[PDB]
Amino acid sequence: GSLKLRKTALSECIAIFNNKPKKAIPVLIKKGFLKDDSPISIAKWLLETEGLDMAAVGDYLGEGDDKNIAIMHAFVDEFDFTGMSIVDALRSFLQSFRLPGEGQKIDRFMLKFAERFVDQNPGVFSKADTAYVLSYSLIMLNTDLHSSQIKNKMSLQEFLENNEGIDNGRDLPRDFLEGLFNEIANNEI
Repeated sequence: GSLKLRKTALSECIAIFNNKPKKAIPVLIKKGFLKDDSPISIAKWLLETEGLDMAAVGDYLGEGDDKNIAIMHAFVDEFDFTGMSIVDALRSFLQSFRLPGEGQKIDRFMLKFAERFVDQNPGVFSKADTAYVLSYSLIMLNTDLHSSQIKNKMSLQEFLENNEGIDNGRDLPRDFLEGLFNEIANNEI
């Protein structure tokens, strides 16, 4: 300093979180920014607070510990997917944190997402498993249309093929899948 910028108390706590998420929880409560360490309290703070590192958040929610799993479930429970297409729901969800690397962690996120989506949109799909597998196909499509340096763009035909049989052992309607394809094509997640 001695006259350099001072950080707010909240900004100091956010810095602690971004360095080590679990260390911030007992500090946020101590300082009154967090009511308690219940899954719902923590999940709400993650979603309400600006300036959190999305990779730090994703890694925290993705930890293979039952308490972190509970927080992640609460995090998904805060989303309102009612009336959204599965693409709009996925966009809202995946733009709020960075998915971790290991497949088993990803699967936890995507299964809970699928369950929440079907709970709030009864009659779109008969089974959460349909929304679950479709979500991976949509993530792959998103990558191949907008991000990939090592694959050509995925065609609509290929996207249809990739989802054969997923509706309780039957194909989804072509028009339904074409709609989702275009949603992804026109606005990257």
